[PDB]
Amino acid sequence: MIVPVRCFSCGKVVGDKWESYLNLLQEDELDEGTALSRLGLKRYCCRRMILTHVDLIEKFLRYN
Amino acid sequence: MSITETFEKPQRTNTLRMKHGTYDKLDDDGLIAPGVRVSGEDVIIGKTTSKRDASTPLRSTENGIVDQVLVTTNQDGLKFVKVRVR
Amino acid sequence: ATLKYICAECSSKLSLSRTDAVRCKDCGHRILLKARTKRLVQFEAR
Amino acid sequence: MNAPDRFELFLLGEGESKLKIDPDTKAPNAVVITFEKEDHTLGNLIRAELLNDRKVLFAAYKVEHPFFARFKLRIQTTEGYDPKDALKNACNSIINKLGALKTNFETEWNLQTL
Amino acid sequence: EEGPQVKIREASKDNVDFILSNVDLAMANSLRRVMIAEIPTLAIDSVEVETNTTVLADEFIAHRLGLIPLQSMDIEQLEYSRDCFCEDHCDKCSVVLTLQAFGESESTTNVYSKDLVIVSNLMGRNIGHPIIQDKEGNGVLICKLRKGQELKLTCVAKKGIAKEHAKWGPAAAIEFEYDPWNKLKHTDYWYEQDSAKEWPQSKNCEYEDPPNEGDPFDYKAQADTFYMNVESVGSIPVDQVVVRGIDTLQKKVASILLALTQM
Ligand SMILES: [Zn+2]
Ligand SMILES: [Zn+2]
Ligand SMILES: [Zn+2]
Repeated sequence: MIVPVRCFSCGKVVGDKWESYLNLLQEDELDEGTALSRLGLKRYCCRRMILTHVDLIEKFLRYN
Repeated sequence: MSITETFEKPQRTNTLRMKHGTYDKLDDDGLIAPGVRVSGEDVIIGKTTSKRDASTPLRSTENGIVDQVLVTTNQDGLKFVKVRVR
Repeated sequence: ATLKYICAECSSKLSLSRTDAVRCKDCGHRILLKARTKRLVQFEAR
Repeated sequence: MNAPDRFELFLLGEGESKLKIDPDTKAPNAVVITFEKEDHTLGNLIRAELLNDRKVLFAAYKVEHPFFARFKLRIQTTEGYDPKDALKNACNSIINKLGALKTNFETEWNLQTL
Repeated sequence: EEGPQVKIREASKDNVDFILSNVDLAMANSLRRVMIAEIPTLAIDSVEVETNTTVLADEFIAHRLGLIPLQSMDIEQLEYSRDCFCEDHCDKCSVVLTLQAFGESESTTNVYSKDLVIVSNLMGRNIGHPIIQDKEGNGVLICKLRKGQELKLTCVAKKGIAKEHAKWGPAAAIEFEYDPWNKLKHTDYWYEQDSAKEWPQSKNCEYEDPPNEGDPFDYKAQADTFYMNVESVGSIPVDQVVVRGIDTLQKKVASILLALTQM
């Protein structure tokens, strides 16, 4: 619904990386993988975390 | 013919058709209120016919947390209640 | 000073019951929401 | 539910001990110790040291079911050498070599930048 | 200083790569397991919700709170709540934190873990503080509000071990390898045409002499050297994942001596 706080598998915090990831795509124009590696998410477990999140709360917030 | 039902916390008034569970969680309208934990075979909706009991409990294998209680009328005018638990 | 009910739609603490109707005060909408206990609810964060 | 609290993996029930020591009937100078609220961490470690001891004839451990944190270690020793002594001798090595290592480490870590 | 030898190769606030040298596999794996499972740490473990008009549910939120890593350098000087003589919690067994948020702006208001206020007396033990590692110092995103929406909570943190729930774990991944060439034949390599063409060389091979094709297998060799790398989430600095790791074992073993004595 939100970025999960950690990688389910290794525990690395990853919930402090969502705004940055999305800034790193739209503002500085990197491809999704270069971006993830810049935030230091280098095992495929953590990468899967950000790369496959879906921010559904951004839809939930349109209701009144 | 006014042989009516009424949402209301019932108690033990000369017919007493009540349930193996607690009514201790309902409010004076006969309805838990969001936030409360529920459980066991807890009553969730209080109802009556003096006292022919028409009152709903939580499914036996379930437990959760009341999340919304919603009250309205039908086309035909009946008060409905809907309780969702989480 | 209190809460009891809420209006599903126009968002506004109603509070009423029996011979009262089941509608509203400043939208006329027939749907009402029960409103959160004040008994405080605790979670284990697990 | 039916789920035993997680605290049960590290913390003793009412009336349980850390060790129960029982004589083994199968062979001489043999014992079986059951360690509660422990698992492989300790069990593979004690065990492996007991084997660096040449008065150690046998040693082995197992967790019989994964749902309970308890292991069972079986030590056999040479005649005149109590098995419980072989387990002080072995717990004592361990604690020594780790001693050692937290020092070699604490050290290597000031020799350090970033 | 004879015994198990150390050899850091990299270090950073966040990781420490090293080589243990002169130890058994068992002790090396055991210290791995301890670092993952049994170093004490501090974590939200009770949450009371005064208000939440948020688009998330409470336990969803609560769960997320227990996962925000919270400073834990001084955690020996917090007693376990179950060991303390208080009724419930207090300042000897607990930090209490607060969270209030209201979507004041039109645009969407985020709630981060810096918005966490400690409300209890620390006795100047460095614990409790939300850890923050991003450039903007926001730490973790907990929630999001819309204009009109509110969230008010309290939390109690408590000392805990990852055995009990992983939120209390200080370590993240722990790299761990040995015998990069395969000289010990501890593993047998699957392949289609050639085992060496088809498997990638570990980084740890440079460090260690390739074997020579003649060399008839060495039956006596043992696994004596381990390429580790511990990574910390931040509630405890790193070097300290290791040292309290080594220290936690050493105490487990001693509780065994102590309990022989009591027989
Ligand atoms: Zn991961
Ligand atoms: Zn209205
Ligand atoms: Zn206390």
